[PDB]
Amino acid sequence: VKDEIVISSALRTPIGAFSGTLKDTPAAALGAHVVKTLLERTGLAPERVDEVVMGNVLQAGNGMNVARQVAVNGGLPVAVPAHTVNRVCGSGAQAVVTAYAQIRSGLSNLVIAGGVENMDQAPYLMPSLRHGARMGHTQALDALLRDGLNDAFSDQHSGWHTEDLVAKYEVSREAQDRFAATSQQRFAAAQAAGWFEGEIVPVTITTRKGETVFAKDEANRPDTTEAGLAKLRPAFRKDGTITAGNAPGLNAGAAAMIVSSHATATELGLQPQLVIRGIGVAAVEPGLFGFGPVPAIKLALAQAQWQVQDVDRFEVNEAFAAVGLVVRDELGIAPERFNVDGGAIAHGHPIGATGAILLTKVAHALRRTSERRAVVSLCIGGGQGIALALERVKLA
Amino acid sequence: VKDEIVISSALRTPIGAFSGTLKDTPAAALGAHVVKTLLERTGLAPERVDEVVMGNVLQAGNGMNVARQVAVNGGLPVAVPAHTVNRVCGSGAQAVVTAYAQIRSGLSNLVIAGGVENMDQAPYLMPSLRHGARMGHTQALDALLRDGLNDAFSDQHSGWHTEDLVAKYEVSREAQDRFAATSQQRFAAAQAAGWFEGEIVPVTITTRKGETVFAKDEANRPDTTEAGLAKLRPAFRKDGTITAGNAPGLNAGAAAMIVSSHATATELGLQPQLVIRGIGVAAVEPGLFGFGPVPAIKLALAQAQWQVQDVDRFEVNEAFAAVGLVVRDELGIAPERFNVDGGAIAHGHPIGATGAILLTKVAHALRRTSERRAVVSLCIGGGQGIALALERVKL
Amino acid sequence: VKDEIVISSALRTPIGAFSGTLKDTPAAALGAHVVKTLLERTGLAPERVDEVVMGNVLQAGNGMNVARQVAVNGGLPVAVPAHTVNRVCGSGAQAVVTAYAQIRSGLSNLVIAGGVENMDQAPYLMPSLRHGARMGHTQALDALLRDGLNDAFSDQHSGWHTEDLVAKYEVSREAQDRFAATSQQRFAAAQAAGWFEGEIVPVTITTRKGETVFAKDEANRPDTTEAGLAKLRPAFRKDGTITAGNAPGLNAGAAAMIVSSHATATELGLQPQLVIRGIGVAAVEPGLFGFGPVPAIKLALAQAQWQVQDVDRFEVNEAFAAVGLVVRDELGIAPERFNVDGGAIAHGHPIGATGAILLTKVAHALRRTSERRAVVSLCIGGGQGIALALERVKLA
Amino acid sequence: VKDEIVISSALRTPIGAFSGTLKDTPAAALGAHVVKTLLERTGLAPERVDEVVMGNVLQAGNGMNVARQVAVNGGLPVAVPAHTVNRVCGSGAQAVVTAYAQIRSGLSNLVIAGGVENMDQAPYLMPSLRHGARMGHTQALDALLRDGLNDAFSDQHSGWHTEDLVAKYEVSREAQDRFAATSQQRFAAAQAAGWFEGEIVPVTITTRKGETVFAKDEANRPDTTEAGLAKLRPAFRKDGTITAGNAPGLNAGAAAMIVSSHATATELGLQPQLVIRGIGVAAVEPGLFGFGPVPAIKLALAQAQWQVQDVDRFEVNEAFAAVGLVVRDELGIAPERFNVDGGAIAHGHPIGATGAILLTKVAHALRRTSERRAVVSLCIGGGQGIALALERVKLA
Ligand SMILES: */C=C\C#CC#C/C=C/C[C@@H](O)[C@H](O)CCCCC(=O)O
Ligand SMILES: */C=C\C#CC#C/C=C/C[C@@H](O)[C@H](O)CCCCC(=O)O
Ligand SMILES: */C=C\C#CC#C/C=C/C[C@@H](O)[C@H](O)CCCCC(=O)O
Ligand SMILES: */C=C\C#CC#C/C=C/C[C@@H](O)[C@H](O)CCCCC(=O)O
Repeated sequence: VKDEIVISSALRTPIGAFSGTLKDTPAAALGAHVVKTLLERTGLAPERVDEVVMGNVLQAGNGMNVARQVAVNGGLPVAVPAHTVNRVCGSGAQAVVTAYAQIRSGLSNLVIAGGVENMDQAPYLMPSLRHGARMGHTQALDALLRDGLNDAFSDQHSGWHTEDLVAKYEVSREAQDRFAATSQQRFAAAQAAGWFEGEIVPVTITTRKGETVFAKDEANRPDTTEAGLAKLRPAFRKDGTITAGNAPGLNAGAAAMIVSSHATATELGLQPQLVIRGIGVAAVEPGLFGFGPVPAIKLALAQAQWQVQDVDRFEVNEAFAAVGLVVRDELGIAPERFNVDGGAIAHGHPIGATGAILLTKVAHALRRTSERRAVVSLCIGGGQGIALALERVKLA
Repeated sequence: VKDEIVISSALRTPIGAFSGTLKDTPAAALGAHVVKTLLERTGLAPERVDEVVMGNVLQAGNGMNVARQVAVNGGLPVAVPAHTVNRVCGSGAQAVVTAYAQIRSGLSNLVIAGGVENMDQAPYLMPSLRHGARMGHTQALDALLRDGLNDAFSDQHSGWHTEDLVAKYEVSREAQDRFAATSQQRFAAAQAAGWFEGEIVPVTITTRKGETVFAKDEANRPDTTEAGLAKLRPAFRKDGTITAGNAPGLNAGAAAMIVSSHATATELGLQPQLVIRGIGVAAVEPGLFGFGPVPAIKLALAQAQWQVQDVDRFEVNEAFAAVGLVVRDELGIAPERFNVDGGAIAHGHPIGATGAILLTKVAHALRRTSERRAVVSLCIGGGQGIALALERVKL
Repeated sequence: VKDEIVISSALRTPIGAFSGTLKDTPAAALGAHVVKTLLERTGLAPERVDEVVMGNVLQAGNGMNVARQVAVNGGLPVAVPAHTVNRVCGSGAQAVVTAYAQIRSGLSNLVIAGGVENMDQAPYLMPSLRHGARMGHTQALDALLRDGLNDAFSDQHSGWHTEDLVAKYEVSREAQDRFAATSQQRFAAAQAAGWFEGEIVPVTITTRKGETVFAKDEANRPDTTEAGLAKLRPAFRKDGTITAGNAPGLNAGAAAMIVSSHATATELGLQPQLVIRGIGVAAVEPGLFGFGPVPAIKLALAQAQWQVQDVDRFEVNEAFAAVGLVVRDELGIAPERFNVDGGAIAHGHPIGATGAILLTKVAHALRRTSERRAVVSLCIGGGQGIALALERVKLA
Repeated sequence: VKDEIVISSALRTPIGAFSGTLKDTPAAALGAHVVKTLLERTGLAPERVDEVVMGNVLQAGNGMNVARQVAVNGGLPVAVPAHTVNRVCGSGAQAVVTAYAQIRSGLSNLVIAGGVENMDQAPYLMPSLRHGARMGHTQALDALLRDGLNDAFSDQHSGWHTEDLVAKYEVSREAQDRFAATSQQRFAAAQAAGWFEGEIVPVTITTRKGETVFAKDEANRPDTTEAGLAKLRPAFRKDGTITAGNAPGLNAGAAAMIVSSHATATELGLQPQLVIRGIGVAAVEPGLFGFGPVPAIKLALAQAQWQVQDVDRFEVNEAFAAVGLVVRDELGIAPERFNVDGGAIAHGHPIGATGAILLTKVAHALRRTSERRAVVSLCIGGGQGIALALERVKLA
């Protein structure tokens, strides 16, 4: 058990809205700020960090190796190596899985793992500029669609594919809007109660006329109602059910945490928040966007030797309200135990950071509630799912 | 021995030149072709593949998750998960290290790992197109520079930084050109002897006029001489030493291999080529581009409990001739044991595939020569190094 | 006197600000709207229009032959030919000079002449996209700079060259700012008195949420003060004097008028506004941006057999406050007779339309004041000037 | 005879192929070279040049006022004014008409008129780059299509519209290919006989390894046969008749000449080549691309008091073989008098220069053959036509 792998000091920036407060702040700078703050608050000797692993999906234009920028600009010694992982919308949780594997295999003793993303900062791409278009009009591609949200096999948006999940599982528009309004209401009430203050580190943004201290999530809509959501038009198919109100936005943020054995965390005076009891990574047909969390959660629960009913809360990414409903109802999870404090429809989905954001949220929620067992899971894009089974570590 | 981690069936495409035969073939398609060929030749049951891990540096414009495209278009079942790693010029070796860690930690039993890159296919980037340039001229950035070759902290080319390595270690232009000419001569003789045929899988490219069967490396320059290299102008600093002739090109290629325990490989009827005996990952100041292999090799050798003199061959990426000379000389390696069959100055440096290409090269060279111990190492970009200590597995 | 060449029915749109009300309305559409309104108000038989000539500088992206689009989309019969002229910032006056030449040479009897511009609608240019950039970063050029405001020989902005005019004529910063503040004051007072209502035709702009009727100039800055202008930084040279406050903006608009002999105008029931008594086109060194009006005015006055002191008002384009001061003081024009109702620093400089706008302003101002003699003149860019000497025609 | 308007010293570059020898040489540099050579060969006193007028269609990216660049870099004194005209594919002939109107109206006494174009050098346009694309892919437009070859009302290529002319006049594919093969054969034989050497001025192109002297037209295909043309696929409509072999290419070149009264040319020691006896400019429905030369020719002939049978040769631009056939057969012109030495299918169509190239060709051909009367005409784009009726002037 001393060899159990634990997460300590999980922290996140607030999440920016599209064209919002973080629109001019690169993803790697958001990560560097979290890492700098984590080092400050823990007092961890920076030389005890063996590697930095960061998730980031839209690497275009972010410069050589985002994770190395996070590490060096986060103030770690230049001797700390770093690399960037991409499992699309699961990347921030993949970074933690990568850290687990490096610790259990003996390659590292302590890793800073997390993820970063800023969708406004994703550039446009000009595939014909290197060797020429020659004659005739040519296209400039939005990288957030080409590398992040469109399926690589069909070139259709993930939301377009999710309409086929909607049809297969008969998920009504009204159920999606009810779930979305509930996510907004749960999130706003938790935010108002101060429940996210412990996990959020403020970022100071410098502008022309001055400075903004960005300290609280800004992308949520607390006035959302089922009635207002029913006014909206479908976003991905003319006859569809998915709208801008029952899907997350295009967001920016970062989160990071310390991954180590429990023995190492105790030795260094850290306070572990969660032990990783199981990991699942699964894949399905790419067109079946949204279902991957079901087999991945089953794998993670098998490794943990837990059943669904043993779990106090599930935190499953709300890539679309439809995905949350399908996963919840396929696994038979109680609605009061699913995305308890709201999810990405409210707070935003900064794709390569969201898995780390969900781990951070669970670390702090279990501390507050004294719940013992949680599962974090995300659909990937391209037909994959990732899940972690997590248990609270008591305060020593 | 059961749980030693081994590499089996390492294979690679030939390496394309800049603006060359592979210029219209995406990196993910190159990887898919190697993986399809690997599955066909080994007869490995596709359901035994637990994950595909691919290195790729210039992910811009390649579509969602290059590794998943490699896996699915390589013909693996959609149930095989996949993810893409980026440790810059070490990414293809990082994929193998990631596979090692997944197997030793129990997350996987068998992984297909490798790397892919196509520098011609890297797009240009327009940072001001989303929200507008408003007024005044604006820049379109070459992604291969912004995301691959320029340092992220200084925005200078890696070759500009390597001039400071050259100055610190007093690496003469004459020695850089001697090393580059030797790499071309060694590679040309090995290619003519057929020494790369076993590791290469041909790729058929469909063009306007018909089909080209691309079957052998095309980027080397057998016309290279030291006298010719001495005439070239410096590429990165006015009074510099690094030129287009003592640096590799901007290349395309892919390589992949099976990583598993030795017991799993024997059970499934594979023929292991190499056992991973040590892994080193190190970092230094970003400005000291090129030195990273020295500490990384020392880490890998310490894990293997080998000394430099025990190693039959070192395969260290020739990111510039100057880097090869510094690493060789600082570790005291004999020149006949350093990049024995030539290196990237001759064959090319498709950045995210090169580490997997070098592992492939060593797997086949140790089989041919019966040498026992090798080290593969690459500098990263950004001040890092990766190294693996590798031992031949008998037939 | 029957064969004298006259201007009738001069009209203009209001002038839009940069990123303002006309930002989505192409220059050719602005011209079409003026031409359609001119035809409706005059009742001119459309078959009597022999040609349409329009000035336009930033032709990039406007589609084949802007003048033909203005004519056809303005409702003229397809049998009316049309062509587009470019003498940079003098293009809208050049269109009238071209019309004069076609009528006096017998090629035409009646021409609709004017100019159009919309600086927001100027695209960016990618010179390397056709045949490729190959390797290394490449530039996307702002067409308004490449084709409109930068000198073609030096690639420096016209405002950079004007700093040498400032140094040659010892034009103080304080005098430039006084001239700019006075232009704003004169314009704001004339606008409030209703003096621009007769020349302006409103344009209705359709948007997502509805419609805007754009009916009055929007680019002026009536709360400009000399003290506020003194705080601004130089725009073109570190140690310069020209700023954003003593130069016009980047504007959009159109203007058009009928040009014919006097006999033809009377025959067709038009009411001539001005007779063209002299035309001057001159050129000087490109680096001497701003001086061209001086020799051009002298040529136009020589043709008209007038002296400077015979002229009731000069309307000289305020490309920069410094140009207005140099031209006024070199010719010895009384300040109360120079840009009497304000100029482009206040109302805007939609480059290819401005010459037609100034002719329109003078036609209406002389009608209102009963002044007899005026001169319109503009510097061009590239070291040229254009001028017309104009006399009021009494009502029939 | 005194005040008749004459053309002297007409000269042209050779015409470059698309992606050919002139691909790196701006249009304005081609014109400056012709003007410099014209001044050197005639010995004309540069102070006697009153204006430079140049046609140019694809002005995007060519810098401020192409005609002023031609004049200044051609070595004329900076005191010579200049402006650029755009009547699409008739621009180079429009520059001569503009010069005629300025001389007859008394604005000028001697003008250098011509046209320039380089289609390789036309840039791509990015309409969304100024104010952003926000989200989603966006288009980069080829300026040669947007501003030169596509109709401004339909956005279809001029060749697509010409398929309707083909259908209206029942112009068979076999006839189009016969006309195109004959144009190639006539051009190749005339070129081999040396008949274009007198009008061409060589251009020296500086390249990597050294210098190329470009001295002869390169875009023609002397091996063209009717049987080879029959194999080609239609270029503009799937069921079409127009192919890359019965249409011109995308070419580069320049041409210029001196325009003055006959008395002025004699006074200055020039040798007039042609007198302008009639000018016609006509317009028709835009969709009837290609028919415009018919009414324009009729107007020019009426001005000259000539009929078709009085004309020794017609030089009508081969915008497509179909256009040449329709114009020839509607006017009843003898086939051996229509495009006698070949036309643009063979030599190329550098759009803004072609009208000036055709005038140059006729000036030299009439001198060689002692023919007396010729007509030059071009379709415009957008449903217009321009024509000039021209008579040889004897040597003094
Ligand atoms: C791994 C994968 C995934 C995914 C996803 C998703 C979310 C899509 C929402 C996005 O399309 C949203 O509707 C955009 C609204 C932007 C509106 C604006 O321009 O402000
Ligand atoms: C991880 C890092 C790295 C690195 C490196 C490198 C190689 C650079 C060589 C490249 O600059 C080469 O000189 C380009 C020549 C291209 C010439 C052409 O346009 O054909
Ligand atoms: C023929 C020639 C000319 C000319 C001229 C001019 C005016 C230049 C003013 C322009 O540079 C102005 O300062 C631009 C301000 C725009 C600020 C914004 O982004 O809103
Ligand atoms: C004013 C008007 C007009 C016109 C016109 C025209 C000519 C079009 C020929 C062009 O479309 C040709 O097909 C282009 C071939 C280029 C092929 C290549 O890429 O090399």
